[PDB]
Amino acid sequence: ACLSPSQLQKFQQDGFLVLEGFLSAEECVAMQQRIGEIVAEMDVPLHCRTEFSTQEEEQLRAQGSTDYFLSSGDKIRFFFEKGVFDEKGNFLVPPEKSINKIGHALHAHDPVFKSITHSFKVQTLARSLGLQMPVVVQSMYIFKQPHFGGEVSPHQDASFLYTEPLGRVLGVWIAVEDATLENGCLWFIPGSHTSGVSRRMVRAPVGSAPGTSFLGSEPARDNSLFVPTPVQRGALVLIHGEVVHKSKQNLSDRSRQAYTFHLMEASGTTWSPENWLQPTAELPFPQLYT
Ligand SMILES: O=C(O)CCC(=O)C(=O)O
Ligand SMILES: [Fe+2]
Repeated sequence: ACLSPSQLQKFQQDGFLVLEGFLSAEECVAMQQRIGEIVAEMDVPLHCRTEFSTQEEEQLRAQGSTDYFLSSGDKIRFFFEKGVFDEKGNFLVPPEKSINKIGHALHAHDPVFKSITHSFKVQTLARSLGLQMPVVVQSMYIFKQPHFGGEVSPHQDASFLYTEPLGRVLGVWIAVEDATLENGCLWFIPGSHTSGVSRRMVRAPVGSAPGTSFLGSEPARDNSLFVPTPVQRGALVLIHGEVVHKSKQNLSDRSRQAYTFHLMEASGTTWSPENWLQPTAELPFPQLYT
């Protein structure tokens, strides 16, 4: 729950912190079980139903997909592995075995994830971090399917969840299953969170033309600078908004399920209107503290 002065210091130094056994095995089973039900009732998205042949379509598919993503801030939607489709856009395996991640409002529209997000343990940790008015800006469930579970390239979360000033966005990453060097565990570059961000993702403003694009670019960095952070089920990994982290493709037989959510210190902070994710009247970023 609450961090000791020591762990608190380590976080400031590294930009991330590993807290083994944060959650119990039963809490992990609860998430695993519920996500299983959510996948079972899933409907393949409109843009993923129709296959394509010409760009006239392949393009319209990528557009519907973009719109699907852009308006998922307050929904529970499915995003699939990019390489699980043939060339005409057909699934190579069942869609329910092709899901890369689910988001982005599990924390608000699902009782199990919501309850876990606002638990006693999470609120105290947040308090021990001195968070004033923390709100939940987004949440995701990441599968890391066996054998092709997509890699997540090097990045900083503030690149997508930009604010003013920086240092106001924090990520909570929870291992539902064991994360190892074999199944796509996280890797961090310790101390890489003190020089701001090099890139930012932005969405088209008022004026239709719905879409995303980047400003700046990820500076290639020394791969040897990454340190792996394999953890056992139930571990929580705190992720500073500017720390550089990544995860390799899952080449093992087991998946590497994880539940994540990001908090923003609303106190004296301004959420960039250019972030793809904007709060809706229905779901303005909810408070963490209960
Ligand atoms: O689970 C992963 O491999 C990446 C998740 C991540 O980058 C995040 O929650 O910030
Ligand atoms: Fe991240």
